[PDB]
Amino acid sequence: LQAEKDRRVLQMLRENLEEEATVMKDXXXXXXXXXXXXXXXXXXXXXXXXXXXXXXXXXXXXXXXXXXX
Amino acid sequence: MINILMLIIPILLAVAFLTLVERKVLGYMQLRKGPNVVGPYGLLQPIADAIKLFIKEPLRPATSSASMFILAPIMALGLALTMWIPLPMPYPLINMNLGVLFMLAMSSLAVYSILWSGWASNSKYALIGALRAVAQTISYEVTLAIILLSVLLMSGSFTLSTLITTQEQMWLILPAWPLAMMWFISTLAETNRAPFDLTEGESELVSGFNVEYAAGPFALFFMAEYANIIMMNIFTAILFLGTSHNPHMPELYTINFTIKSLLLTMSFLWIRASYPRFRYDQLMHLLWKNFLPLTLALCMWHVSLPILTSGIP
Amino acid sequence: ELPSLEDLKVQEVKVSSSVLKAAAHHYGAQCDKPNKEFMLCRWEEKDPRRCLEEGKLVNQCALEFFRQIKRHCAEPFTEYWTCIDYSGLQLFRRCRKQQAQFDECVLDKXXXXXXXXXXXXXXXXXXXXXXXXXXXXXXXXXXXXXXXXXXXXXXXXXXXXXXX
Amino acid sequence: MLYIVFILSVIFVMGFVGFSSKPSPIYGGLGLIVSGGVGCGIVLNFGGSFLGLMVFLIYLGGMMVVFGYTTAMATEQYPEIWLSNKAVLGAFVTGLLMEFFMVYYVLKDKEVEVVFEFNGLGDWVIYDTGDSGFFSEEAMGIAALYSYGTWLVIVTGWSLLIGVVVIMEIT
Amino acid sequence: XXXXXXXXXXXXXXXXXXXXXXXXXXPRLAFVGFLGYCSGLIDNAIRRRPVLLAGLHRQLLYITSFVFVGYYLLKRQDYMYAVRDHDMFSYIKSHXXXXXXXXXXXXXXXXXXX
Amino acid sequence: QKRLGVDLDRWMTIQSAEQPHKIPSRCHAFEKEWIECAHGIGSIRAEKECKIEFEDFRECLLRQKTMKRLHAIRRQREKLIKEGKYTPP
Amino acid sequence: NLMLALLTNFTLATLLVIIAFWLPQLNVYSEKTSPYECGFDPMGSARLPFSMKFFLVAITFLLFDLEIALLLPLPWASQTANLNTMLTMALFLIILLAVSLAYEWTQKGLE
Amino acid sequence: AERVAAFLKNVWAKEPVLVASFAIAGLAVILPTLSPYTKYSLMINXXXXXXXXXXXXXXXXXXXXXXXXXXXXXXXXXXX
Amino acid sequence: NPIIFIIILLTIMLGTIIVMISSHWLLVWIGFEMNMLAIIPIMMKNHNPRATEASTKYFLTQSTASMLLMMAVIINLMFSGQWTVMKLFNPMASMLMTMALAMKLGMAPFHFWVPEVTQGIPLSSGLILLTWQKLAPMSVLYQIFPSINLNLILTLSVLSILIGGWGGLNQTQLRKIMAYSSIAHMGWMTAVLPYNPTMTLLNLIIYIIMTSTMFTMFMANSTTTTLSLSHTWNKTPIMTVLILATLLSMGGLPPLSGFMPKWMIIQEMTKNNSIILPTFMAITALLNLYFYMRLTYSTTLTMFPSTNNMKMKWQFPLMKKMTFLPTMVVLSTMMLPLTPMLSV
Amino acid sequence: SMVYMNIMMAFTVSLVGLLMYRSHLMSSLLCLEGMMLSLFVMAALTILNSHFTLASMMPIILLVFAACEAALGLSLLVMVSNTYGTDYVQNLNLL
Repeated sequence: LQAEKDRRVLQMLRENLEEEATVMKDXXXXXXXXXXXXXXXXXXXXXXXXXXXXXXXXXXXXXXXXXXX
Repeated sequence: MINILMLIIPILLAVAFLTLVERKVLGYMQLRKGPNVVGPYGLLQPIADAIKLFIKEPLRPATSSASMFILAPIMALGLALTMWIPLPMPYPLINMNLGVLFMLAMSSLAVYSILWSGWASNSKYALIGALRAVAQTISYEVTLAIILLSVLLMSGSFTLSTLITTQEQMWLILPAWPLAMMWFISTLAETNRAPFDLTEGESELVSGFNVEYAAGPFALFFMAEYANIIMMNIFTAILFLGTSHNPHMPELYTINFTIKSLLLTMSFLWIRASYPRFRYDQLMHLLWKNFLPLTLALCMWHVSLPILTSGIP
Repeated sequence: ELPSLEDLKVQEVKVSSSVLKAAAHHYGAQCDKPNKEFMLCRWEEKDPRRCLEEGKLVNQCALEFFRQIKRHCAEPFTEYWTCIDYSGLQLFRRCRKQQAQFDECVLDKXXXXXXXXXXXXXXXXXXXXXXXXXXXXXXXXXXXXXXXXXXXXXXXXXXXXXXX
Repeated sequence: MLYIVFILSVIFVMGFVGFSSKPSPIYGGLGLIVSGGVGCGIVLNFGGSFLGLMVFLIYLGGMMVVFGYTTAMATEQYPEIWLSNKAVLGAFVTGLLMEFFMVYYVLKDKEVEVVFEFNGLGDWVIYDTGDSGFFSEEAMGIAALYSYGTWLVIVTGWSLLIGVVVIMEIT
Repeated sequence: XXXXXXXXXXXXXXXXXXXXXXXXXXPRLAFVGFLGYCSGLIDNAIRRRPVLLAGLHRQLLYITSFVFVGYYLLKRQDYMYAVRDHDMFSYIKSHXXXXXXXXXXXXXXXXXXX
Repeated sequence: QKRLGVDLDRWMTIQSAEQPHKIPSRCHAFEKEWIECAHGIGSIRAEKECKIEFEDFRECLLRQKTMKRLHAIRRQREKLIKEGKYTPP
Repeated sequence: NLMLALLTNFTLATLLVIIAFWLPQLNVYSEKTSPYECGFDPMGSARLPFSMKFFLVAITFLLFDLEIALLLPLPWASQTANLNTMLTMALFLIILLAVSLAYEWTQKGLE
Repeated sequence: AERVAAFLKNVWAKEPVLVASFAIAGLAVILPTLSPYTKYSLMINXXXXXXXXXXXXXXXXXXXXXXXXXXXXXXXXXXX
Repeated sequence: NPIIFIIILLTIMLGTIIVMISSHWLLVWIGFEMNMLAIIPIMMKNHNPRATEASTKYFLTQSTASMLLMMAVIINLMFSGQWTVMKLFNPMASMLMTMALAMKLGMAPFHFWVPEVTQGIPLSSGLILLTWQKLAPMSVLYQIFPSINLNLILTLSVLSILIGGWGGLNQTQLRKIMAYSSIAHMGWMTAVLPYNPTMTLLNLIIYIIMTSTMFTMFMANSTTTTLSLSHTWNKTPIMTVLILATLLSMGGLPPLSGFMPKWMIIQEMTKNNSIILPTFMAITALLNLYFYMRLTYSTTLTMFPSTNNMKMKWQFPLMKKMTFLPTMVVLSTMMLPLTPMLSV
Repeated sequence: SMVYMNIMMAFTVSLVGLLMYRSHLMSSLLCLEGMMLSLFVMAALTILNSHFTLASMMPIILLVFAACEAALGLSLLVMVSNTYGTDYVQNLNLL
């Protein structure tokens, strides 16, 4: 169960570096406080947010019922 | 993927080599010599029919229909040969999340082959063989699911992989004594070469899904209809037979599994020769009126048994 | 949102291969005190950011568990590991004959215990860490409660309707 | 290639046009097999093999009863193809413009919609579910239950008793 | 009030607030008793029977049933009007700022001619 | 309900209840807040005090607040072609 | 893959039709007929209702098939929930189905 | 006998399958209530854990120990 | 017919209980479908060419309506999540919700099935079912009175009395007159739902009692105005006085119980400050009075309907509540002003 | 969100299908099972994404009632042909 949270933290730090690189000049994106207005529980929900790029890795992680190897 | 291609081409040959057994065993049952002239024991005749019926035979129906009709032999093979995929075997091709659900759903979808052949000819002569094929299948789909449920509650879940492991000491024929006798009758729900059977053979009425079809579509129907007979024979050898598992040696399982199925493969052709047709009305009275209260009483019995004595996967 | 540090917790984390972990259920008996305290932290406080410090001790003890087996009685451990991967996912079936060679070598050392039946969920607390019981996610009570008064009505003189 | 469910949802609506644009209960009957069977794949890809294959068990079996009244009762006069009639084909050609023209806006940026919600892309967001549960996994993994909803068992048992008695009075 | 807040949902009688005292031989009860007697007059018109008033003595069932149901109906009436007044008076005291008093004033008003 | 049930109960209707076995809901963290906010009568009838917690609940099931955010990231990556590209994975 | 397994069987099946479609060709005369099987000109042209006979027994299947689908929890649900509470409810659906078939005995129909 | 033995043999003579439909289904209701073995099956059903164990904070508690093999709570020992 | 007819009638009673005692949105959907399976067998009974037309018309113009209700139930999963019968939350959900209920209660654009269905029933006892079925979806609307857009419920109140007040004028069939009298009274029902939910339940109590009496007065066979005309001059003379009393109450008149709806509906509407809407409600209510006025001329006038056949034998009907209910339908004005509180 | 918009668009076509009548009455009973099919897919996706487990029983109940109306309407279709000849929306007597 720790291995799940170890991967989810590493995926979050990769997303933080990508957001700072893409948005610099004209667009307004703070990334702080996040989408949720509660900011006390902070759900992971790493399925829609997890892996922004690379199609080969994303397709294998999303599908479990499909193919099923 | 190589496994799927190694499960169609040798399987179509098994439906081809069935034609030997369909008149060799059936022949000796009627005291007559079957295949003899063509090959050493007529072994070259089953492969000769593939050269006979496809390359030279040309028919397309007269008044016909549009896209449908020729859609039906595609529906015949493309739904009955797919049934080989969820089979547990020694090792299954893509082991299903729930096994027997895919086996029961695609079998009912395979009935459509004889259904769309009713609208193959717009003329009313062909659809009488189709309307008869409705009732000879529609009623027997009730018990086919119920008798499954009594066996499935006795052993494991819907997954076909667990059904091999559950039979380690004794077969499932002995606990399910009246239910095993039901699966010699309920297996013949689909239009199969049998005495119970459906509207497919000649005898009294015109041949269903054959009078409208050619040779080429009609030849493709037999490669699907006789394929279902092997399919039910294997499926009975999983649910009721087992003997041994052995995950280390697949060789010991593959020989032992085939002998159990082949004894059942002869048994349906044994049924076919022996007994006359049950009639359209009276087949609806064998089940529903007489057998459905019996199966539900055993279904009631098989609900109590895991509660009476511990039997939960 | 405030994410965790880029350095991350636990240096050289996790075992190299799976099924190896599933083959040994002795990890439940030995080294349970760091495992259960992380478990107690995570259910009380749902945030992974708060109880990552206790999770560092879990991975550190995990490396200490496997190194003990690799030093003493390694050959029966490897033969049991090759047996479980040869089959599908039987876990304990068919490999019970090779399981006789295992455990018996481990019994020579004091670092051996059988599961027997079940864990039955054990409760123990010996760390606490700032107690931590009331946190949740709630911020507002929303006007506490609606105003309610009980005094019992007498009769009320005359009905409110037009005809009384 | 990334999309799995989205391509199947196109085939789902494709069969549904042959209902508003009436093609007779044989060509319109095909819709419950073609779009119905692909419609199971929409359920299957999200999860739960039970409820996904439950659509196959009834909507093919119950369609055979419908087929028992396609060659019966009323419709046996002319086949009536959806490619022949001018009143029928006109509804199909406008029916495809309700589906195929919508997919044209999906490619590049968010798609324009009649509803207030924007569609966007959503390839990895199509699943929108974490692993979480492992042993006895999925909400659909233990879906059907007699416990908790004990009142629901009685009324379902009642409704399947009423019909058998009622249809006998009608016929 | 339409929705219950103090009282528990689904109840035939009040029970929680029983202290109110029901009416004894009320003028309203006599009219419901007259309606019970009126039903015992018109039933002999539908089923053709001699005399409306001096007919069958099954009329006593019609008088009793209207009084019995009516007594519980009148009990619900006096209860619900009391709760309505109880909630209204409690609302003014809890807020205080919502209500304002103004008394004793001399102000000019336009008078009509002819 | 116009008439409510007494003694015997046939509930298991609302979200975040006693689970089927033990498996919890995906939106259980936001489900707990909505029950805690609207347990009093003067909250949903007012529909102003629980406005903050309802908007957070809308984010859970629909994911519309996260959908428009992730749409902007994927568009900018597609717009920047052959000028400023990064690929750590 | 389930998709790659199902399509490869389906594409091989439809390809065999094409082999039997294009290879045999020489002449197509006004020779093919509507009814066939027995011969002669069709007295019943196109389509006519026929119907009836099995109208009640077919309808009951559509009603019964839903109940068997509701019986499918039995081997898969009875794992976590209490058995004593389930026993009264699990049998209950099977008992009432026998009651409906008992009402089916008093005049079954024309079939 | 008027209907116990006199009417029972009439069901055997005409439509004999009706006897089995009442007898086997009838025993399926009577047996799970009277037999002293049905309570054991529910015990193992509750004992088998589907979800992971939960740790509770200990502050003056009886029948609660560590995860190691010790007498705590109850722990199933019903038949091996 | 002998035993199972009582069971079929009981399942409508039990079906409404599922709707009445509910917390889940799929549970009421079951309750609506419990009615579908149980009314249609009593719709047929004798099996007529007229009954076959009406039964299929009642099925198709109600089962498809409930299917629109299930969409609104599914939007309650799409938006707001929770399966609770309290609020719809979404304005998009409420639009498909209200129009589904309008097929049973609103009537203003969905009245079309009613006159054909009511005439299609062969039995006088079967006529009670349609007036009693309307109790079920009213209990749903009593629960979800907030969130719903008042602009498209009050149109189902104003327009319904217009078509109800016009649709009965050109009809001689006695069942058809009562079919549009239903639409006329259902127009008032949809008007109280935005303006104070109490008294709306009492509106039904006044309506159901008044209509259940009406059809039980037609236990002596009558299907047309001219057939009900021969009632005092050939059959029982004192029976027509009670028919006169019920018809004079069906239209809003003060010395009868049928003014108690008109009492509180306008009273509660004016408290919310609305003048132009309840004025139009009163003028259109006169159009409702005209049907009963022409039908009181079958009890007051001579009209010459004597005929050759004359009845001498005493009539023995069922008459379930033909004695207790008309007394509450005639002289409930003095024991009435305090009754709004007693209902809810 | 994205997948929901396609199956909602399939619902609207089947909505028109129940309101459109041409010659035969058989089209309505296909669309009755058609509209229930579209509602079933909508229910399956909503419950599974934001997991319920308890409320995943509800569409199974819905699927039972999906054909409860459909079986009764199809049996009513039988008796119309017995009174007339062929079931027609074009052929009706009542006003």
